Amino acid sequence: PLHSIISSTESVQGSTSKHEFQAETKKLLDIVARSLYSEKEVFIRELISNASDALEKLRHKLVSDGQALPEMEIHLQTNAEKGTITIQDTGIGMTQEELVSNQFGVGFYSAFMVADRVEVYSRSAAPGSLGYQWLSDGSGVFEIAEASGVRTGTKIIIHLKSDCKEFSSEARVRDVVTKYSNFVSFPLYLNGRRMNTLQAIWMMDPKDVREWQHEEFYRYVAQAHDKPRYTLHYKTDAPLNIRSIFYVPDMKPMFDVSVALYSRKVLIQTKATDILPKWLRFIRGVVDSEDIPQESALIRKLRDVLQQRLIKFFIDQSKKDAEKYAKFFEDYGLFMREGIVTATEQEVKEDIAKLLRYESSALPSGQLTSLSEYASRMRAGTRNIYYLCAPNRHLAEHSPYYEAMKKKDTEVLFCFEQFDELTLLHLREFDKKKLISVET
Ligand SMILES: COc1ccc2cn(C(=O)c3cc(C(=O)n4cc5cccc(F)c5c4)ccc3O)cc2c1
Ligand SMILES: COc1ccc2cn(C(=O)c3cc(C(=O)n4cc5cccc(F)c5c4)ccc3O)cc2c1
Repeated sequence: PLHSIISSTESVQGSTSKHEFQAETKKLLDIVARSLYSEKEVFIRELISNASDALEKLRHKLVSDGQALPEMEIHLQTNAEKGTITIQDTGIGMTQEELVSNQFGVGFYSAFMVADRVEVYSRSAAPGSLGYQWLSDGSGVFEIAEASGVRTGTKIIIHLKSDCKEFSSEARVRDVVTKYSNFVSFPLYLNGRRMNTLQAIWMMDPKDVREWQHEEFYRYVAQAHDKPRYTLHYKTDAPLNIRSIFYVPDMKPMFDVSVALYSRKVLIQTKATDILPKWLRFIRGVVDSEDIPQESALIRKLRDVLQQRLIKFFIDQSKKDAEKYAKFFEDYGLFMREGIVTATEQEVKEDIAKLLRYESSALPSGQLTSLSEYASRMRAGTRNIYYLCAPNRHLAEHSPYYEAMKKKDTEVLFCFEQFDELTLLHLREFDKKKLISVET
């Protein structure tokens, strides 16, 4: 059966009171009316986001009391024969003061992007609150009147413009909801039918997400069938709001030609390249930041924060399980080398270089060392990092130049990957120590 709450229960006994929009609001309404910039479908995800916020505010306050929880739901209704789309939620609602004084910005301008007029009913969840009707056609006036039959929460009826009638088709609205609003955290219904929505596990505290939940989400966001070999659930609130999960696949890398971008569980970009550095394009997963608006200073800042955190994560993994990290470096190490070569900043080159692992003349065959570990073994008076590129360890060890160096205890990195020469040429130095090939 169907489950709908939207219907014409409201009535207004008296006359409305007329108010004039304040000057800046009127100016923004003028921009909307004249704007041809028309990613028009966005109003739906903003209204759903505001409904979700209103529901959470109610739920938290009732839980802070001993109070039972009512039905907390978001409903959409389309009406083709009347050219409307309606959203209604059973959240905290608005007082008359807020309807006159006042998120209320974002829901407002995008509604008037698609509306000839907007008809709102709201009733605060506070006990003894009255219901109100708010009306505007986007001119400099709005109307408010006390209304009977308003359900606690907020209902917004958008009377669509003649060129926006597509949003009174159920199938069109269904697709918009699924595209941008699939992870809304309260039950969502369209025309009485429950929408298939998913759990935004990146918002949970990382200690609460189980491996089976990560495996299901990884397979979903990567459209994969393996499991992730690594999982980084990164939550921070400074300098930026970040709720993110990053996976690296169990399978090897073609992946050589990403990460979805959200803002409080609202999709911004399905496949947001530019959010990670190019060399991290093998990462799958999701990044959610409240701080999001396009080659902005903010995106650059988020990218640099995430790069540092992922490098730290991989360093941490090498300490937790060196054998698993060595396999990761074997499988994904060409991305690290690419990043060193293409990086502009020396500090970024050296940060990525902390992930490189090489054999060494000082270690058993097959055992790997990092550049930092090599540096900690350098003997006083010797101030450079020496390496030798060769096809295998036997050929490196029988270099006449290495053999001579053995006499004075100098460690030499043994590098067997064909792109090691270019990587270490471009790195040039590490921790103020020049990288020098022992053969020219
Ligand atoms: C904690 O944050 C809170 C705290 C309390 C909150 C109450 N809220 C609402 O009652 C509400 C507002 C919208 C909305 O987008 N608009 C846009 C309008 C334009 C003109 C006139 C209007 F009445 C409009 C409303 C949609 C659904 C909602 O439930 C949201 C909240 C969010
Ligand atoms: C172990 O410590 C040492 C100590 C000394 C070392 C010298 N080493 C050399 O490889 C070397 C270079 C040259 C030279 O003049 N070259 C090499 C060129 C290659 C390309 C283009 C050019 F123009 C070149 C000019 C001559 C003899 C050499 O043995 C490794 C060393 C290692």
